[PDB]
Amino acid sequence: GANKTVVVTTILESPYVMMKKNHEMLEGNERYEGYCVDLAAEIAKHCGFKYKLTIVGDGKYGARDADTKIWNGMVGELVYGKADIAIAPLTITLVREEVIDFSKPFMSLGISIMIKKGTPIESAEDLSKQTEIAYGTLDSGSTKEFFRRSKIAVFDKMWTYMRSAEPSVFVRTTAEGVARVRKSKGKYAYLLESTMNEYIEQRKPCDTMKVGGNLDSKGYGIATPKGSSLGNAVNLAVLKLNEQGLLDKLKNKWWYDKGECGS
Amino acid sequence: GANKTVVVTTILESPYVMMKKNHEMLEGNERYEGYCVDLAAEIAKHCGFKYKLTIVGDGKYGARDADTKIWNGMVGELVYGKADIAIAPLTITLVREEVIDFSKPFMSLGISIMIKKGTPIESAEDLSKQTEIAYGTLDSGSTKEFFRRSKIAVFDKMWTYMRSAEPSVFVRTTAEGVARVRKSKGKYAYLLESTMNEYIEQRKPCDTMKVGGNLDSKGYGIATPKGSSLGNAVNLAVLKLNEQGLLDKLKNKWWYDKGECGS
Ligand SMILES: N[C@@H](Cn1c2c(c(=O)[nH]c1=O)CNC2)C(=O)O
Ligand SMILES: N[C@@H](Cn1c2c(c(=O)[nH]c1=O)CNC2)C(=O)O
Ligand SMILES: [Cl-]
Ligand SMILES: [Cl-]
Ligand SMILES: [Cl-]
Ligand SMILES: [Cl-]
Ligand SMILES: [N+]
Ligand SMILES: [N+]
Repeated sequence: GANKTVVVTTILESPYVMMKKNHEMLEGNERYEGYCVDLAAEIAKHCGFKYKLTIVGDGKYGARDADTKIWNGMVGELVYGKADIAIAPLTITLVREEVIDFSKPFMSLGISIMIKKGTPIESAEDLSKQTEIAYGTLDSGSTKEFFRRSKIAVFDKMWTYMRSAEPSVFVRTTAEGVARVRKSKGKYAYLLESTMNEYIEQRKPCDTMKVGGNLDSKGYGIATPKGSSLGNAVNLAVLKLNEQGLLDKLKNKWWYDKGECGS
Repeated sequence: GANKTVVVTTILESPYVMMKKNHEMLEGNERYEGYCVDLAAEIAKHCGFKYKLTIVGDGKYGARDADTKIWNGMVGELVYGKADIAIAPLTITLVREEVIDFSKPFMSLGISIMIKKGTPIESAEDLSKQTEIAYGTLDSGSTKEFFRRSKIAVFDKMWTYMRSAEPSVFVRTTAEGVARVRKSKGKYAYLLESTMNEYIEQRKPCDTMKVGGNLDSKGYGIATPKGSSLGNAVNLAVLKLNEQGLLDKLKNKWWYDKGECGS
C-alpha cells in the first residue's frame, strides 16, 4: 500500500519534549521542542517518512500488569498498535525487548543520586546505611523497577527501606522529585536517571548535585512494534546519527549550551 | 534438526581472551581465559547451548574491501557462515549492522588517548594542533576507521596528519601500541578504545594514563549472522546479564580486582 504518516508516541518530560512557550500560536509537530523532538525530525529525515507527534495517553513508559497481562505506557501503545514508534527517554530492558523492538542506544545512562548541595551522601551504600536522609524514586518506570527487582544486597536493602519509609518516598513526576530535593533541606535524596540528573544540575537555582558513580549502565532506545519494518531503518538511522556526532551535539544543545549554572 | 555445537569466533586480545599459562596441559575451551571467555560461558548457560571457541583466522574485526566486496575478520566469518556467533571486543557500527546482527551492548566505550605519564596532552584537540608528540591508531579496526571517515574538523585534521606522518604512526597490535607509548619518552600518544586504555592503566609498570574525554560513545555487541535464530536469545541473555549486575562484576574481575598499580 501507499505510505502513511507514522504515528510517534512520546511523553512531556523536559528537556526531551516540551510545549514551546508560544505553542498556542502554532499547530502540529511545531508546537513541541526538545531533544526527542529534534531526534524524531533527524530520524524522519534520514528514513524518509512523514510523522505526527502524539503524547502517550496514560503518562507511562511501559510495564505489564501481572494480573491482566496488559502493557501500559508507550510500550503498550506499540504492543496494541496505537502508535508506530516511540521516541522518548525509554530504557531498553529485557522484559520490554521481549514484546517490542528497540534500536541500538541513542543515549547511555545509569541510575544516579541527586542531592541538595551540602548533603553528606556520596554513594548508594551511604544512603542504604541510614534513614535520616530519606530517599526514593519515581512511582513508575525503570528506576523504581530496578530497585524492586534487584537481588544485589545494597539495592535490595534500599528497596525494603523505600517500601516501608514514611512519609512516602516516591514521587509522581521528575518535577516533583526535583522540587522535593530542593525544598527538603538535605533530608531527601532522589534516585533518578543520570541524564536527568545532569540536566537539572545545570538549571537554576543551581542547588542540586549528582553524586557517586552510576548504579548501572543502560541505554535509551527508539521502540517499534515487534517485527515492524520501520525498525531496521530506524536502527540504522540511530547508528548513523551517532557516528556523525549528531547525538553528541544534540545532548550538548539541550543540556549544556544554555546551562544556567555557569561555565 | 538436532542441536549442533555452536561455533564461536573470537580473537586473542588481553584481557578478553588469553591462553592460560598452563594451556599446554589443557584442551578445548578450557585452554582460554578472560572476560569474553567468561561471557561466552554465561551466555551459553543462559541460552542452553554447547559451544566451541575458535580464533578468527585472519586476526581482524570486520571490514569490507571496496573492490572485492569481501568481508574480513570475525564479521566475515559470520557473513560467510564459518562461525555462528562472535564474542569479542567488537564494536557495533552501521556498516557491520547492515550485514550481521548485533546484540544490545555488553560494554560501553569510546575512543580515548593513552599517554606516557607526564606527556603534556589533555585532549584530541591538543594532539591535533601539534606534531612533536606523534599519535596514531591500530592499522585495522573501528578506531582507525573512525578517523578515516570523520567529517568532524578536529578528527579529520588528525586523520590527514596520521596518513602523512613519518615514521608511520600506525601499529599492528594493541601490545605494539602500548609498548610504543612506553618506549617513546612522551613522543608517542596512542588512540585506542577506552576499555583497553582503562585495563592497561592498571598494568605494571604503571607508566600510562588515560587523558581527556572520550571522542565518541559506542558499544561492543555479540554478533550473529543476519536473521540467525540464536540472535534473539543471545540479545535477551546480554540484557539479563546486564540487569543482574553480572557484566559489571565481570569487568571489575578482569580490569580492577587484580590491578597492579595500587588501590
Ligand atoms: N527511562 C525510564 C523512565 N524514567 C525516567 C527518569 C527517571 O529518573 N527514571 C525513570 O524510570 C527521568 N526521565 C525518564 C523508563 O523507560 O521507564
Ligand atoms: N573494537 C574494534 C577493534 N579495536 C580494539 C581496540 C582498539 O583500540 N581499537 C579497535 O579498533 C582494543 N581492542 C579492540 C573493532 O570492532 O574494530
Ligand atoms: Cl497518512
Ligand atoms: Cl511542556
Ligand atoms: Cl555438533
Ligand atoms: Cl594469549
Ligand atoms: N525485540
Ligand atoms: N542487523
